[PDB]
Amino acid sequence: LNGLTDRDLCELNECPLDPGGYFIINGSEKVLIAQEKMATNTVYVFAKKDSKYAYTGEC
DNA sequence: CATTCGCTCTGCTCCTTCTCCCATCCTCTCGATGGCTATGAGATCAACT
Repeated sequence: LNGLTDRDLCELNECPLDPGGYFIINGSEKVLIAQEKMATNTVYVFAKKDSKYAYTGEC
């Protein structure tokens, strides 16, 4: 469907307004949800009220 | 004979360990699980006479 015009999409029975951005697995439309993670390669200093370390710096 | 010394016996902290628990009811969709071929010997007793 890449670069097709609205007329070409309609000829393929696709919807011009459909954004894409999903997969088809066994006929089911599957979307991937973005996962938050802590950023890499950055020094963070943290502390906790009830552990054997005063401060910890993690990378 | 008045210590004194040494030895046994509590019992008071401070871990480590480990076990337990985390609102009620209701609806829907979706993925997965989902298990030889065949020829022989040979024991049983259901069942004929």
